[PDB]
Amino acid sequence: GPKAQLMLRYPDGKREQITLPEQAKLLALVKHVQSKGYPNERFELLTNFPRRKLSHLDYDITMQEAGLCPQETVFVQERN
Repeated sequence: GPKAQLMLRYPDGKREQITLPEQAKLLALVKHVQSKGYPNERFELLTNFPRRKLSHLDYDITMQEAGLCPQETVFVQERN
């Protein structure tokens, strides 16, 4: 069925592609980025287009509830 095909763009220039089911919760993505060395307390996720600050959303909602598109580019940014 429907998926969130994600391009992750880390700020050192590393890139990673993952796919999550549309019913996966945002937390899954947050935790994945955390395991890659980018803890939520210091980093936040921003989608390119549409532009969304995912840290402004509750992590317990699903990709579909968050309104993500079938394909997204997610920038990992240091919080400000």
